Amino acid sequence: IAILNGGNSTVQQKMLEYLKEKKDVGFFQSLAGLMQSCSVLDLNAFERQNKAEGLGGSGEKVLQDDEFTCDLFRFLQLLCEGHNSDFQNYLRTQTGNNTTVNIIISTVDYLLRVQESISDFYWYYSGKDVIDEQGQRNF
Amino acid sequence: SLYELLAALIRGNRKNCAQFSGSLDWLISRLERLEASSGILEVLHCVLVESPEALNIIKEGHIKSIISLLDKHGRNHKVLDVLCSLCVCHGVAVRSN
Amino acid sequence: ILELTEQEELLKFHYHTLRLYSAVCALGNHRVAHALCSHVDEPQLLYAIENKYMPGLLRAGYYDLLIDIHLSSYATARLMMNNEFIVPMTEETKSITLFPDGLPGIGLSTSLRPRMQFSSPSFVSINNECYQYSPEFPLDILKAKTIQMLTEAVQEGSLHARDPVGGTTEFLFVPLIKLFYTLLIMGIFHNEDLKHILQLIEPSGLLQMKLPEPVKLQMCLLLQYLCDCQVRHRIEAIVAFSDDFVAKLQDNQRFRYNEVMQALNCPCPEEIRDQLLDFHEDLMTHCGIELDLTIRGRLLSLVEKVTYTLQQLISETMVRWAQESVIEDPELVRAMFVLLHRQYDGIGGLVRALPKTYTINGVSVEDTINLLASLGQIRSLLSVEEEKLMIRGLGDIMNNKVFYQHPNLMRALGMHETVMEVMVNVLGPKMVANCCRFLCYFCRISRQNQKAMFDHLSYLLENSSVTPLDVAAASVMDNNELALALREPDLEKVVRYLAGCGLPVEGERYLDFLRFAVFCNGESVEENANVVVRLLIRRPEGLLAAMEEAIKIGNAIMTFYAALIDLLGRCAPEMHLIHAAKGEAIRIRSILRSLIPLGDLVGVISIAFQFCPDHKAAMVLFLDRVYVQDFLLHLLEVGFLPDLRAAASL
Amino acid sequence: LLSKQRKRAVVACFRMAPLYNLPRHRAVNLFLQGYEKSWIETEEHYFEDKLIEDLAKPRVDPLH
Amino acid sequence: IAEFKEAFSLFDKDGDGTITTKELGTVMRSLGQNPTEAELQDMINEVDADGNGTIDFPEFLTMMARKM
Amino acid sequence: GVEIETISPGDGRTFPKKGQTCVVHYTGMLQNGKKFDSSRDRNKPFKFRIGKQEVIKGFEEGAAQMSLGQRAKLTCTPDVAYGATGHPGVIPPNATLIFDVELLNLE
Ligand SMILES: [Ca+2]
Ligand SMILES: [Ca+2]
Repeated sequence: IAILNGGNSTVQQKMLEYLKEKKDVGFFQSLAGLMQSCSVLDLNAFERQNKAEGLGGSGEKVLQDDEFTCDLFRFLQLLCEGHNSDFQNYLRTQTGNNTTVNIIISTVDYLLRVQESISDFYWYYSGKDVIDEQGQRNF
Repeated sequence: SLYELLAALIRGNRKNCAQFSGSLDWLISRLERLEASSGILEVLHCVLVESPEALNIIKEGHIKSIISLLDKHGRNHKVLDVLCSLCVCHGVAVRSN
Repeated sequence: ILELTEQEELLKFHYHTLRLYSAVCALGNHRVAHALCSHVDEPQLLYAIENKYMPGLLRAGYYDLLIDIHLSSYATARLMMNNEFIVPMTEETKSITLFPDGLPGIGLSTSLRPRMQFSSPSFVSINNECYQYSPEFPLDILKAKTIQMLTEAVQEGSLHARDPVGGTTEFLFVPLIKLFYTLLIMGIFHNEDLKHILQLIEPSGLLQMKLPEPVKLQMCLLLQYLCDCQVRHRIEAIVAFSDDFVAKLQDNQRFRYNEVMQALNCPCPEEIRDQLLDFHEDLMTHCGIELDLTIRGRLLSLVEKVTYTLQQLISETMVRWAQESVIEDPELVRAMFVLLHRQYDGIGGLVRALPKTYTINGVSVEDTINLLASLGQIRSLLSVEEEKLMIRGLGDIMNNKVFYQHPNLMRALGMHETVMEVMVNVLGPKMVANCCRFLCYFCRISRQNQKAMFDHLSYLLENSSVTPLDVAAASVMDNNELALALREPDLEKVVRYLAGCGLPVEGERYLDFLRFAVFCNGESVEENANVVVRLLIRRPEGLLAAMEEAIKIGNAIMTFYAALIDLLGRCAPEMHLIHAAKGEAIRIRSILRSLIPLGDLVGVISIAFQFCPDHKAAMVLFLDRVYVQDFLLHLLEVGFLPDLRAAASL
Repeated sequence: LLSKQRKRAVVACFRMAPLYNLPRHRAVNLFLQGYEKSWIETEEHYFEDKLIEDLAKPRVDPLH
Repeated sequence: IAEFKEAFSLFDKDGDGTITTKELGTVMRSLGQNPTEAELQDMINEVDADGNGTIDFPEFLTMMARKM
Repeated sequence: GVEIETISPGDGRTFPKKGQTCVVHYTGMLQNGKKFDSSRDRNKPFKFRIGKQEVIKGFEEGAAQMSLGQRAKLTCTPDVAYGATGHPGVIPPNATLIFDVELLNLE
């Protein structure tokens, strides 16, 4: 992200042609492989540590270190800034190699997992209605 | 040249040297043909650098053969580093041998 | 030998023999090292060192042979303990000057650095009596030769001769520096020679010369050890400062923090509970506010002093060698910048040292030496009837006086990972049970040590043989936090092993492991309880009918089902309104008792009037938690009557 | 009120009167253990932009 | 002086010379404090310096002599 | 019993008496003169008590026969020596060893 932090374009030119000449289906394969689970705020692990600290460091619950994931989708956003309409097409269809991985489909399936992860977290929470930090920080 | 072909097919995979349990003493028995042994020797050297499993296969009766291989041929340093590779595996060394 | 410089067949064949001598005596074959010196007789190697007409192949072999005959056994031994930095609290350690107003040639060096034990290479009937460490030679004569070698070779090699001994400059410099490298590590070259040898290198020139490729790679390893000795001096600097600081801070706060406690009344409103807390948290509370008393002038002075010369030129000389001399050898450039990162980040190396070290007292320095030797024994033994030394090593660890006193130290040594590596190294077996018996002893000594063993259960269960499974259940026995930290998917692998017992006996161990997985305190958890019994619908495994069939009919099946009831007896919902006034915790009360219509008088009466106290006492907890005062009277005298009759039947 | 007020001193007498009192070994250790999370995390770390700009000083550059 | 033995007997009910965490948790729930198992294991091992796990009577009496 | 050729005589009458540790100097080669040991080479005097049975018995029986200052040649029978195994790595099966032994002091 540090190279692309200004929404750079010459480097955006560089990654596309490097993906064209030395065509690497393993890269997008390793993207969705990274992207596969990658985080879920999963309230089952939330319940136990409340009971654990209720009757006995901490903080390792939250989507299993989701700070990595905030960097990954930042890297995906900074890979298509400036509306690189070739490259925005390229992340969809990827017509270089023999096989292809549509990451644009997969990134819908990330937040769909996240939306299901956050909605029931309210639905567990919808009756207690007074907020501690552990609700606030994990939100 | 046949041994030269087979010497190629071991240096790539860790599988193929691991697929050479029973051929080992078979090759050491064929080693006493004593006319084409250098082709057999590059074969048996290359398997020994790529499988730590194959080191535990070879026992003393094969070793005394290889020592007497130095007798029949005299002074061949290709034989000599085979014993050095028989000493140390990829990282480790066996105290028994 | 000097004739061989054109006898290239006999040159090369003797070279590969010289490989083979250096081959077989590797990683400390100390009996074979005593065998080889009869053929080599190291005063021959002294003549092999000095002769400036030996070929370069014979030179590099002979210098390498001199190391791994005599030195590499100790050299790798002190190479292992170069990441421990433990120290005693004695007065000479207390009275180090700690600072310049800088030299890497530190005089004191009061760390542990284990012993120098050699043995004579005699040929008398002490065969399995000396047998253990190393041959020896007058190494003090040798270090005189090296300075005689190096100072001559620098001032002669300065003019860039076309001679030098192996023809090239590579055979000239590399075996000397490598010999100097290992000899520096072994606690030789006291500071009269360090100041002499740095006059050959630093003066503050040898590194300023033009050099070939692998020689600076040797120098790269040489520079790192000076930086390493810079590090251990700083830890030895910080520990004596920790002596009087704690001696102040224990008297200053804790007595005067108690002074307002005596002058208060006895209530604990705010001021008592703020530092009366957990001990490490009390130290975290006491030290946490110093970076925002009368003592904090001592801290802020010293952090400026343990800010931190060599750091100038080392940060220069990597930039030189990259600039004019574009490099091959990816080993070298990897070796280069890790110095350069460590030079511009000296604190980050000091980060990764402080959770590795400790300070002990002078009485405990005895029991550490053999312990560090036996820990050094195992790490040497890691590279391989081979394990006969290991069990005597492991039993020596179990019978150490100062082993129980500091359970953090074995965690600080990381030795549990070392022993667990052997378990991976063994299992692709009599040393199995000698290993795990240490481990089940190892988790049980303290609390956060048991936390350290917790992080391996995903691997640990996979090798259930009959014990390895003893370790996993021992790592969860009491800590309810570690009970809650355990998750579901490994228990799928647990009950998969139970489905394999549809042929049995060996399900007796998984159920005891699950008995430690749900109860753990004197009162069960419910999160581990619900998930396993929902799996035990999916798998089935007359029950009370065939229970009496084992009473007459190899005594394992009556013990086998005796745990299965005890598993269910632990995973009751509760015995309260925790059980009663709740939701769906009573739903498991149905699905449990639905599979068991009662019939339990087989377990109650038929054994108890004669294998007795195991099955029926486990049957007690099932009726007690899962299951009116007619039954408070119905089952009576069934068990109490033989307890009354056979009481004096001893 | 008398018997329960003295008990509240015995409530706290565990947590209060032993406070790093006996062991000088654990005291000097947990100082260092406390010293790690407190004083080490500093900001001598603006060398990096000087470091990389010390690398691009030329062939192939040392950064390259 | 014997009232210190009375306060020691207020915990000890099984009668073996050691105070386990169940007794201190019992009197602590009878008073009104709701300690966690971390705090209860702390205070039940805040006496523990030898490492037997529980609270003995000599350390309790010198603790009573050390506070007041 | 075991064969001894006296190389040069010392004092004759002060043999190494039982209960003394013999500060000696020695070397050693094979039957063919293949050298394999020298206490002079390591610049170190070997020391051993008579009756302690820490040296091999042929060397002790040869050492008892000599005298103070006397140096001698110990041509030992290999079967009184290490024997059929030899030294497992040094001395071959059943080869006659030739020492040049030389006494310096006692205890
Ligand atoms: Ca008790
Ligand atoms: Ca006690």
